[PDB]
Amino acid sequence: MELWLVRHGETLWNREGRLLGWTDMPLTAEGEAQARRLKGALPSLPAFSSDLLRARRTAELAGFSPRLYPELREIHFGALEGALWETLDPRYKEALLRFQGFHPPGGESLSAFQERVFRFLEGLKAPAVLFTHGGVVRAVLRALGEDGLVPPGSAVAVDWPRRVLVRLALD
Repeated sequence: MELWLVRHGETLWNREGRLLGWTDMPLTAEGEAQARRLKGALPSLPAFSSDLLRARRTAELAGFSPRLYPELREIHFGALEGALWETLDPRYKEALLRFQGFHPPGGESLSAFQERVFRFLEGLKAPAVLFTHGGVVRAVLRALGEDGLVPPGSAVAVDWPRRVLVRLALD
């Protein structure tokens, strides 16, 4: 199934390097710029989006009117929301780097996050554009055997659940 996953435009915590999950941070001016550049670069297909502001706003500026789904939200970092990556305990850094065995207090475990994301994708019966988050794109890319790191405001097209089709980044 052809699915286009879009990582929302940048927020302040991107350059600040803070874990951004359910904290509802808005897009920065540049984030909105990145969003607008996406208009015309993404296929005209049904759209779905995380209900978090940064995702919804990216979808809007990109020219879409998505149906909202909390299932497309970034992982919930719990007590680690807002924590600087730099000062993150090595045990957490390792879990996030290896993408396994991560369960922050008051947050969501990586395994539960993957289950949530993959169940949502499984329900898509036709090609669509998904406005979501870095961790969601990473979960999908990693499950397809590839590095899941993509720039804010960029997109990836995949043939789910088989392979990555293309990675799109604009300047």
